[PDB]
Amino acid sequence: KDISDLWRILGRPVKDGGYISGTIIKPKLGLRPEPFAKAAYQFWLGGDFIKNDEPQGNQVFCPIKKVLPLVYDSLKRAQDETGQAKLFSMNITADDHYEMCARADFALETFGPDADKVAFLVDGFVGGPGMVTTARRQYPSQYLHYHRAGHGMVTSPSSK
Amino acid sequence: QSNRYADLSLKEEDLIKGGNHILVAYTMEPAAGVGYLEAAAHIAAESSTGEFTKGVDALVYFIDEAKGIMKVAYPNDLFDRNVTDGRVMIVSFLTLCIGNNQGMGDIANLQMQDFYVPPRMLQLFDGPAKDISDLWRILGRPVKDGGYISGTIIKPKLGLRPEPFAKAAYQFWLGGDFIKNDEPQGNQVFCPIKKVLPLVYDSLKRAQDETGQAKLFSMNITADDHYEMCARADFALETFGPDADKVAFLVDGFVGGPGMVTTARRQYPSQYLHYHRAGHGMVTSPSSKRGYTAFVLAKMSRLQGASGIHVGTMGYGKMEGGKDDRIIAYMIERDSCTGPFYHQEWYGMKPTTPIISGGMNALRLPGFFENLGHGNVINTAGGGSYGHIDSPAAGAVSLRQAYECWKAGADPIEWAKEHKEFARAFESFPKDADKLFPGWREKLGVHK
Amino acid sequence: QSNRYADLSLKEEDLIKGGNHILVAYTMEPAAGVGYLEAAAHIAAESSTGEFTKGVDALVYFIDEAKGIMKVAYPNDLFDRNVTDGRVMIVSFLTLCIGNNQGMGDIANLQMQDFYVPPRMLQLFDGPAKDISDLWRILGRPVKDGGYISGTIIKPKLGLRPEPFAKAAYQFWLGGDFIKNDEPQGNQVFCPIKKVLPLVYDSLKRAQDETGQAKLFSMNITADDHYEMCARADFALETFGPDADKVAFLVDGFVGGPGMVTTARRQYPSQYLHYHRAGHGMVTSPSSKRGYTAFVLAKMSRLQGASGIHVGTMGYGKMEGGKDDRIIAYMIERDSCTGPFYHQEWYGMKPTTPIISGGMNALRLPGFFENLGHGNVINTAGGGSYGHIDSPAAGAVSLRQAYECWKAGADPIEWAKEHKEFARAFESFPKDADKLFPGWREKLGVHK
Ligand SMILES: [Mg+2]
Ligand SMILES: [Mg+2]
Ligand SMILES: [Mg+2]
Ligand SMILES: [Mg+2]
Ligand SMILES: [Mg+2]
Ligand SMILES: [Mg+2]
Repeated sequence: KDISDLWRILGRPVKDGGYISGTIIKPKLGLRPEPFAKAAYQFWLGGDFIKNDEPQGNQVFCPIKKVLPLVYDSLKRAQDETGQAKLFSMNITADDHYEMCARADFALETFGPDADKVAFLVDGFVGGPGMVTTARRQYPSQYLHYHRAGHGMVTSPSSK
Repeated sequence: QSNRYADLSLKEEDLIKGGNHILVAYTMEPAAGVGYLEAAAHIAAESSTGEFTKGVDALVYFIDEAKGIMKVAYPNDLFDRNVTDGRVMIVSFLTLCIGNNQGMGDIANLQMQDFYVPPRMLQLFDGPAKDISDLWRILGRPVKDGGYISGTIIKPKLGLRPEPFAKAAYQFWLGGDFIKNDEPQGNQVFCPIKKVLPLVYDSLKRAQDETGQAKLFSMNITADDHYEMCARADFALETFGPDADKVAFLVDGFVGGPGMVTTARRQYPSQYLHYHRAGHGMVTSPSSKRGYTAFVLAKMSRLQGASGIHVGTMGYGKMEGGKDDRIIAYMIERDSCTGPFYHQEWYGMKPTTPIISGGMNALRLPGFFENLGHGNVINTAGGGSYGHIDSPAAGAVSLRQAYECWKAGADPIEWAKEHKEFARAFESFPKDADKLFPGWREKLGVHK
Repeated sequence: QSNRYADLSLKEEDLIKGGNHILVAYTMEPAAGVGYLEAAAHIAAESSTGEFTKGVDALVYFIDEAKGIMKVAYPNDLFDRNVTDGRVMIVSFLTLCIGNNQGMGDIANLQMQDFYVPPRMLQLFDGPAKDISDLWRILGRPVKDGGYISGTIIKPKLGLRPEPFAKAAYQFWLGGDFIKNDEPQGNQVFCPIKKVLPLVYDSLKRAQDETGQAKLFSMNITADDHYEMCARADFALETFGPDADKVAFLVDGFVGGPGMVTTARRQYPSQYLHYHRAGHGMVTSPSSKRGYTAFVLAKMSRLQGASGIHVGTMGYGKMEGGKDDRIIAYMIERDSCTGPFYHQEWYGMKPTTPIISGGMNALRLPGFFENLGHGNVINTAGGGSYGHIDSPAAGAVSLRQAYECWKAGADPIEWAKEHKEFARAFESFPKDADKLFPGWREKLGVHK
């Protein structure tokens, strides 16, 4: 998958479809499910693309089973009111391959008729090639979002 | 029913611009004593809903009683969606648009000629994951307009034992690119998969090492049981090991159904998916007034995710086909094309390869290419290869030389004077040679 | 080709006794200028092998040019076998016997009318794992000749939201046994499976508790993706919990293909498998000379492992069907039966249920039962139920009373005098009442 697939969803030219506006919800960690979903709705009234912060997943103060259905409600509501398609990039990073697949499966099931609009975020540098390939090979039809958190430990200009 | 399920004043332009309907154009003849509109309206009802329900009613928006045409608008929400991933399914399209309406007592006949898929529905189909450019890449040819891929089926098509089958494969690959199983050959007791497939791989390696060119094999994994299909696929890829990317999966998609096509497409997306349409003639024949056409079948296959599909020889060989079938190729390979009734934008969906088979040879190809406008095809020529007087390999070469001839805009008779295999094809198919190139014997210095 | 692929001196009796061939009988018409035998022989070649190879050649053993009949013997070894478990596959039967031969240029038309399966091939087909006796058992009726199972489809067939759909189910189940999804209804956005199915189960429980009788539900699990089918099936069984054995799985087997049927059959053998033949008319229509007949389709479904399959109303309703279609029911339900061309022994293979749908009501049933010879059927009567003047439940009761009437050999007019629902069916379908039972108004004391 590539950006043209996102352009297509957004109703923009699949060639040179241009700028895709997005954000991370603030604060990046700590918001409860309802506050998080409300913020997502508010942004989507104007923007295209929302992604989890890199560490945001299934913390006890914001469980995936609670927040994700609320986020989808926000996506549906924003789509209905704006008449424009919206995109969500969910973090499925996890040590266990089957944990990744559990989050991915639940996400697609939750978003139902809009499941093609769910991108999968993977912390690929810190997570390693195993996690990237898990998303790529088990869910090739979902846009794969590589987050490079940690990379600076070797990619920094000061690094040799 | 006419009042509810028909609105002949709707503008097709608006229905298309709206993007809220799949449109379908049929040929239709009502039973004796049945009015044309009441028949069309009844079909629309039986093909949809039989106060909220009115919003998803299928609507007849056009009829031409004189020409026997009817067009129906199907609201997108009618079509089934996966609970797993929300994607639409072709079986739902078939069920609604060409299911029960094929058995209605007040309808003499009904056949789908064309359909329009709006942007959102298109976004929710799988589409192909591989295409001919992936094969060109392997073969070391341009990923854009890489051109003709020579191929064949081993002869006899069924009955060869493992060692004989593998030897024939080796011999062809010395000259050609592409070999495929015949549509019914799989794991018959006289040629078990576990025996023949490792031998076929040995032949592929030997041919690759000796020619210095990559080779391709399309294996039949068609089976009732999903897990049988996966068993064959897994074994094939393991067997071919470092060359496993060169294995295409052949599926008898018409008789096998959408279930089998999707099994290959979704479980092995990184393998070229070869749709074989064996059986299709039972509804696509020119004499048929039921089901759907070859064009409709091919367009559906692209949505299903076929990397390539058989489209016939377009009147330049045997079987039932004509020169106008080139539109079938255009619809599946182009990003923008106009069918018999609907213009279709594909919005970057990968192209499905037109696969040519059934009575072609080096002499017929120039005319075929001229009609089509290009040679970006896979041609599994059984007769064109084994029919060559010298060898199956020479036959494969003659086919490739025929493409190079046409591409260069050269004279076939003069091209033959500097290409032995091509020249020998004249003597291999003298009846075709006399028709297409009268006087060739004198010009090429061949016996009377 | 005639010399190799035809032996018209072979005795069919020997071919059957040998048990080494699947025999197939076709209607066939050759193209203009083509001899009948050369056409038949060519079909045999294209449908098989195209010194060892000769042993697996398909052979034309009979032709009748005047009647346009041909019969072919297919050696058993031609047919594909699972590497996983050695079983044969119906898709192989279709590929060989009705695949490429449907698109041959020298053949005007070709349709399968009947086929014979020898003992060993029969042993290697799945066959059904469940049948009507399993439903009779649940309903507390005799597992032998348990008789008529009343059913329906909810109306409208598509468009109802979850709560409305479930309420309609409850209302019908107060009088009837069996409800099924319409062939295209699944997980549309206006009636998601996760929403409606739990509500349907509540209705089933409520109806069971109030009537003290068990109820049955047939859910559509048709889908392109094998794992989507399994997702729907798993969710359905979990939802119905302690009543999960009462869930049948409906598969659109004709448009869906053998892959989908086998997914249900092999992954959920303990659930009654309901084969819906939507789309079949594109080849089975009386006007069709291609593909195969309804009889052939039904006989195949039994081998595939369908617990039941739609067979139509046999001329006692709408659509395309006739009284002679009762042979279709006989072939799938009996252990020993003679088709149009071949006698078949089933050697204890479970029977596939003839499922009746399309224009039946309480008044038409007595004639239908008389023609068939029994009422061991599932009847999903849409019109017969909702068409009842009182209620869908009353309609279901009237249908059951019609069977009890016929079974008792009673007079329908007199039977009505002691069965209110049945009597009210006369007023519900007055046009049928006038035809079938003239003078009923006077006898039943009904208004003019
Ligand atoms: Mg961040
Ligand atoms: Mg550096
Ligand atoms: Mg073939
Ligand atoms: Mg036609
Ligand atoms: Mg129906
Ligand atoms: Mg016929």
